Amino acid sequence: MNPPPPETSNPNKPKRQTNQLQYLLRVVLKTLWKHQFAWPFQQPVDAVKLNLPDYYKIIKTPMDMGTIKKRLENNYYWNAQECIQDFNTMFTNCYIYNKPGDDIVLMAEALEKLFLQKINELPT
Ligand SMILES: Nc1cc(-n2ccnc2)c2ccc(Br)c(O)c2n1
Repeated sequence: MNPPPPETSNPNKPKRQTNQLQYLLRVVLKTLWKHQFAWPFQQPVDAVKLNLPDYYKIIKTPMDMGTIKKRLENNYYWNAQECIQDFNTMFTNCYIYNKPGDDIVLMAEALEKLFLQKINELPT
């Protein structure tokens, strides 16, 4: 089966709204979300549907833009670096499970370059 998805709320984790975190939701995520290659990354990997039964044997810290989106909307993060780390976990998972040249990797490679472009400059 699929594992439980990552948490999107945690009452005992301190929350914070920063200008940078508002920007990561309004501009960075919500623009990557519209990319033609974004769809595989908008929800946790459904290893059952995709017939990838070894996915969660290999990936032990799953992450996806659907989870990141809910975390941003729920003010789950303390700072932008926490959210950026989640993006990097998602890309890294993709490169770990898959191989250079795979369709999914070409998609992640493209999103990651766009992600890096958008976060090169954050609001102050
Ligand atoms: N082999 C695959 C297939 C994926 N996919 C393809 C279509 N919908 C999901 C996929 C998605 C996100 C991440 Br992150 C991955 O590592 C993935 N790996």
